[PDB]
Amino acid sequence: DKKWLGTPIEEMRRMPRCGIRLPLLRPSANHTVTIRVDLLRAGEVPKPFPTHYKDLWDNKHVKMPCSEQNLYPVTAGSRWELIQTALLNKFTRPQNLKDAILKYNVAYSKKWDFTALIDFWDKVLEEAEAQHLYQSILPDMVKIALCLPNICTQPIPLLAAAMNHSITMSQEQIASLLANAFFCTFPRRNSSYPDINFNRLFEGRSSRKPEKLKTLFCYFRRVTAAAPTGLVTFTRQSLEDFPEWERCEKPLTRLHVTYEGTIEENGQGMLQVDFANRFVGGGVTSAGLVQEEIRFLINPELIISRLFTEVLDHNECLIITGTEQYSEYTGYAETYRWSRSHEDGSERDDWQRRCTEIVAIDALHFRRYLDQFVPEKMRRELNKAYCGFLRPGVSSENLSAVATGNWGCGAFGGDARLKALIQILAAAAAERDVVYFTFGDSELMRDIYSMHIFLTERKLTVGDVYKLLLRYYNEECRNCSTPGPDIKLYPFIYHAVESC
Ligand SMILES: Cn1c(=O)c2[nH]c(SCCN3CCOCC3)nc2n(C)c1=O
Repeated sequence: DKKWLGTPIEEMRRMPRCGIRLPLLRPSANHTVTIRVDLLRAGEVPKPFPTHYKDLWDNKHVKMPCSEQNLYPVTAGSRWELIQTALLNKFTRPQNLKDAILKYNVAYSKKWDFTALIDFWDKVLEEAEAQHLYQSILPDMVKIALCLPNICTQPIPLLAAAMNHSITMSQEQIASLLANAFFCTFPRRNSSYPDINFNRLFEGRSSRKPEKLKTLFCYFRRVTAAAPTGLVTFTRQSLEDFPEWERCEKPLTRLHVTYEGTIEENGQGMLQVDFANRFVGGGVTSAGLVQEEIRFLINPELIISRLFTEVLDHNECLIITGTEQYSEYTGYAETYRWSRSHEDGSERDDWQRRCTEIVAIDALHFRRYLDQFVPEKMRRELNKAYCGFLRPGVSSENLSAVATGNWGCGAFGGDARLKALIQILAAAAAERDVVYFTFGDSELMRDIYSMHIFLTERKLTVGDVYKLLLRYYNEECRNCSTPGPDIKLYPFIYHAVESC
């Protein structure tokens, strides 16, 4: 019967109700703001700041395709002029789009296959859909792409490793950048940054990529029919000092656990976990189509983090506030399908950001299952999750619940019961409640609930629980000679505590 256990999801903190009154939006040394704050108003397209395009071409900023320093061999010609000449042509067949994109990517004319784009256009779309694509949608995408210098007038700093820095930009500015990415215009991007140009979406024989392209075109149709009016903030967070887990005397926090529902639909206004790759967005611009890549497709503004976010080190995360949902879907991986357009009904905060906060935290990939019970590996996951959850200088009553699930399970080989306890401990340390979605696994729901209430009723601290994890390693894992231990973790914990 029972679809959820624990604290009712209704009793969990959410944005905007729980939120602090935001300080005045303004640029600072650690906050790049690319719009006119004095003109930011509800329901109005933000005005770029500055008024005129300013260029930086260096190792600390995005290399813009419209830079006068973006050159091609002829003597040197302007590659931005070449990109205009190429893209300002009628498309009537997918070959025409391939040929356009290759005019300014000539070194890749042999290497970039467009099979998936061709299949999408010719073999997946209805003839009327394809018509609307080349008559309306692609020309509008070209125009927003070519408007980049008037839209993205302010250099965009890279969120490099170890930087604690935020970029607040307009949804409109993202749209212009993403249209550039579609047309593969970002220079020098073809090794510690994710791919941004969309060339791999077009290549190879694929059933996933046509569905990816349906999802992205749904977005591009929307933001070219009418400019979106809000802002999005991208924050890299890198922590210097981590808890002494074994000494942590904080209590556990509340838990809601359910096998029905999704982070994105049922965790509205909560801190939504992206089960991330350390290259944020994972295989979104290529073949990947599981939880991170789906989120990045239905909220495509997340993709632009790939333009400027260096690969995450162990102590870092990326926090994205304000992305809008444009699509709905069913399935995942081989069964993923674009369903329909989604009208996002989220309220906006006082910076006109959708009240949607997503954190990219990358779990480790465990080729050997027992490796993840090694203390250094448990601490690594605790500290990553803690970095993703913690908000320095916010009171606990202003913190939404964490909406998450089986982080690093699936391809990464994580143990769901261990990872649930790790996230429960990290959340407790960050003074946040947990909303946990087991994604149809009703046994796992009961198991996590049963363990959580056992530890709470016995008033064990974060430290008490961590020590029991160390016991489990030392007694059942360390000198274990088979692929799996003799005794499972939760049974071990119950016996260890009930024995006291
Ligand atoms: C809680 N949760 C998920 O676990 C999830 N997984 C997927 S894709 C398939 C892979 N997963 C299967 C469950 O283990 C995580 C790996 N999409 C998801 N969404 C939207 C979600 O809300």
